[PDB]
Amino acid sequence: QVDVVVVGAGFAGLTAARAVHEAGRSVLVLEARDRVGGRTCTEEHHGTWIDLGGQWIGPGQDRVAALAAELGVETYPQPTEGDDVVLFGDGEPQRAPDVALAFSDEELTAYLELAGALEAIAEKVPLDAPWLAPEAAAWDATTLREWVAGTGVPDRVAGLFEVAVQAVFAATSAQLSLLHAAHYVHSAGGWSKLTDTEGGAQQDRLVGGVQPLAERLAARLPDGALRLSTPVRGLAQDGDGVTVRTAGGEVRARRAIVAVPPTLAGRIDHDPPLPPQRDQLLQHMPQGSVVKFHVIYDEPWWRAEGLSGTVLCPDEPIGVTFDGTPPAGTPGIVTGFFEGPAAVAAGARTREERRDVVVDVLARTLGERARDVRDYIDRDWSAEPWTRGCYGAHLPPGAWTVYGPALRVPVGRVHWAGTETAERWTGYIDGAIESGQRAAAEVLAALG
Amino acid sequence: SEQVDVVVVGAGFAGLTAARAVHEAGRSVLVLEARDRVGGRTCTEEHHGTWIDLGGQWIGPGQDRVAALAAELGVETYPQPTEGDDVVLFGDGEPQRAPDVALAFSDEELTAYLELAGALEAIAEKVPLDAPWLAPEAAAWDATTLREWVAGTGVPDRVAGLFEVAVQAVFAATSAQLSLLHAAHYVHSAGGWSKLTDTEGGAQQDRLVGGVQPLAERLAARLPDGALRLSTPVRGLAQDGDGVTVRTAGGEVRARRAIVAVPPTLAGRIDHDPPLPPQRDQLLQHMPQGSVVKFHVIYDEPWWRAEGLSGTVLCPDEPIGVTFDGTPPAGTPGIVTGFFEGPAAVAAGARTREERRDVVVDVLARTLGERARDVRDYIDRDWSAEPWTRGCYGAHLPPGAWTVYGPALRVPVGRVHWAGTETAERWTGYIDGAIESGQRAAAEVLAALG
Ligand SMILES: *Cc1cc2c(cc1C)nc1c(=O)[nH]c(=O)nc-1n2C[C@H](O)[C@H](O)[C@H](O)COP(=O)(O)OP(=O)(O)OC[C@H]1O[C@@H](n2cnc3c(N)ncnc32)[C@H](O)[C@@H]1O
Ligand SMILES: *Cc1cc2c(cc1C)nc1c(=O)[nH]c(=O)nc-1n2C[C@H](O)[C@H](O)[C@H](O)COP(=O)(O)OP(=O)(O)OC[C@H]1O[C@@H](n2cnc3c(N)ncnc32)[C@H](O)[C@@H]1O
Ligand SMILES: [Mg+2]
Ligand SMILES: [Mg+2]
Ligand SMILES: [Mg+2]
Repeated sequence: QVDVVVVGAGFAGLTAARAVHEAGRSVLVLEARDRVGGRTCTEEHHGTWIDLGGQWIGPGQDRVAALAAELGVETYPQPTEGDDVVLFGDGEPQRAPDVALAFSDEELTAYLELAGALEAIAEKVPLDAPWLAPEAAAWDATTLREWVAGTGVPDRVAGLFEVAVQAVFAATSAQLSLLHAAHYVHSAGGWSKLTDTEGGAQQDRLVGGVQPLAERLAARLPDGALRLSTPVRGLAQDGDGVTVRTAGGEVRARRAIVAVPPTLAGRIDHDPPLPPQRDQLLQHMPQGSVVKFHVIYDEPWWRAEGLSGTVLCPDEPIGVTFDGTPPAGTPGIVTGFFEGPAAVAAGARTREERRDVVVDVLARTLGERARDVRDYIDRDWSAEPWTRGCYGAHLPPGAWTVYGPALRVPVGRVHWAGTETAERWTGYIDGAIESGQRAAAEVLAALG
Repeated sequence: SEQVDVVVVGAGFAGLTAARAVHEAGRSVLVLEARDRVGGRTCTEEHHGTWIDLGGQWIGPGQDRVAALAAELGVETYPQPTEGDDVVLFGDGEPQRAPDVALAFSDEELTAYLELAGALEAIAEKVPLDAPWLAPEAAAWDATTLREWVAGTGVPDRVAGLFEVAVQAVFAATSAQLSLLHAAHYVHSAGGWSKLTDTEGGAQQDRLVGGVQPLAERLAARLPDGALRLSTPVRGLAQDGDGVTVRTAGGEVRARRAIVAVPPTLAGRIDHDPPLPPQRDQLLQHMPQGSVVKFHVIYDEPWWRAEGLSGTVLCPDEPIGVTFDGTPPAGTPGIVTGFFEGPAAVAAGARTREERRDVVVDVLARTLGERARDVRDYIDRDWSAEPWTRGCYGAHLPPGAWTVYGPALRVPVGRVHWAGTETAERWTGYIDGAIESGQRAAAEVLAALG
């Protein structure tokens, strides 16, 4: 009987396991995949790292910053310089030193007042208990889209905001409760923290990619602690401990930490069954929809034309793009996303069809050289059986107030981690690390 | 390990309807059922010398499949009691008695209610029953909650309040949780707002003598010996070019095709190899089941009848929104049937049976009167706590789900086909729709074998 079994070797499960180990307790980590990292995933292509999952860290994300400094992983900055390209409907593409400058003064004022009003709501939502916001009932009964419509902003401001909503949540403003969106904004420290490159969540990348950071963290566990390719099928508990059922047999432990996405946590055969509020909470925490891609060129040819590699095209299937080129300055990479409904349409299509859509948008925005592609690499996170959607879960109207209170509460000897249980930077790597520290501290107090 | 033409997962009305159709067409069939019984979301226990329907209980006009099955298998109906005054208790003031609930409203309020139901029916008729995502305004209707749509109409507070009671009693969810497209499809599927909410002439018109689980048991008895396997949950469903391998705790069954006939949330928990396509997996994440605790309060006699009361109370501002006289034809024991719905169901499910009893008796004491404290017994079921349902009455879809994920609802995944009330075109969410879905999935499987 080990002291603690951890289900999942993402940043949450690995953080919890390392904290249990460092306190002197025995720990086993059971991971479904043949690798650690979960929603972070890095492959070597064209002599560099391709981050197919989470890739960016930014100011305010102190837990991931500290971990990367501890384990010796250096950062490099997201490129910021050169003209962004903005494309509206059937128009001609517009080059601007920033996205902002493609909108009128009145439009920019309406956008900043809309963001400001969402921040003023956010600041009233308690990070540990969104259901205890003074206006929780009203805010939980309203979609973000209904709230945006009630502000009277112009069409183009609503469309620009919607690009930002889809880029952050991997879901439309109609899918999200206003209470969910407000908690998320509060959790990150503001709308600028979510949407900015410099000063925001997209500021910095990790040299070598993110999955090798998770690997360095797993290398702090003793040999024998990690079991890969070992999906957890069942989790039983009684007065004396827990029993974990796998295809290849059973593990006995005193306590468990389940650190997987909510929809996957619900699919485990729990004995006794989870209490009904927690089962229905997981039914009400759907994962987002995102296809992430990297278009590979021999060189970042856009930079010589004075372009950043960032395109903003509210009427196209892809959202914002980014220059994904490593510090070596080759190969050239354009990074971007299909989000929400576009991700679901694109996921039903082949890699080749997705390639063709992306290359066509870039050809009409960055220029005709976009057609001279070396390679196109993508990942539909909704098709990953051990994730079933990126970036993370969202909550539709009525879920946070009625089912939300069951989010973190241990069920007997079973404790919960994962980015979706974080108070700060929920949905991000930094939040996953928070959640593992919290679950470890709970289990260590319970064993003692 | 055993080999058969068709394996059916689940012995609700959908799985049993399918299994019987496959059997009668001359194919070999196994039915694997997780529980030690058939019936699923229909469940009947014997208490106080009568039947207690803990699950589905009513059938009404326009439900032709369940009416035909009951007649075929010799199950008689009895009418839901209609007579006596209903009691309406609004957020303010004393309880009002009226020969019908509508008489509790002002003329302005009744007009507003009927115009709101009529405007919803007009939208509902434009929603194709086979493909709600092909409605001409699907994108707009799928982006709006039913609550937002109601707010836009400008009806008075008491009208929104009563409409909310009906919404929660029909969907086991609040108007905020539901897309307008979902609600509208459901209304079209039933044949209108009256069909959903009426007793006489609607879905609550009739009961089955003996209760509903005996009907499911008579349907299971139409299968050959050895076809039904109770207490056999399905854990895994592996498929290849030639068949499907069904994994249970103790073994495996090999079939040519499978019909999975379980609630959407439980279908998604089965270990599929290859994994389900992403649109389908994400649709199941967007099909949460409702939240209801159903109760029967037992009295020696239906005492409210001697006071000229129907035993129906309507309370927009109480944890119990609606009740019915549940008394069997013999006239004893007296029964008051009712529901905790939505947020009230989740709050009540966290408390004990005795605590839920004391909430119900408090509402009934203030509406039916003092004799409501003279309880012989109290029987209830939290359908959210049932591991093989995880919420009644059925799934609903939040905003954005029908147009983006919805097209994957019925489409087979190789040799795995889908049944259940949630896949029905007509009377979706009812026993009638469970039966439709079983006939459809059997016809599909029989056409694809040859
Ligand atoms: C997918 C993605 C995520 C992402 C993003 C872009 C995409 C396409 N961009 C990000 C970014 O640039 N910066 C950032 O900070 N975050 C970004 N995100 C989100 C981020 O990747 C996630 O928040 C974070 O990685 C989540 O970590 P957590 O540890 O909470 O969850 P996980 O990585 O999903 O790990 C769960 C592990 O459990 C395994 N699994 C699942 N089920 C089982 C069972 N039954 N048995 C055993 N193991 C199981 C998974 O395989 C996984 O390893
Ligand atoms: C619960 C409920 C339902 C209900 C209602 C009141 C309540 C509290 N009132 C209704 C009414 O008065 N009239 C009516 O027509 N319907 C009413 N409803 C809804 C109705 O009960 C359902 O629509 C209908 O019964 C649904 O039937 P279906 O056949 O589609 O589904 P099921 O009954 O849930 O059966 C599924 C079976 O599958 C088994 N199961 C689940 N998972 C597994 C696995 N993994 N392996 C094997 N078997 C599985 C279940 O145990 C169940 O038997
Ligand atoms: Mg810039
Ligand atoms: Mg009447
Ligand atoms: Mg019609």
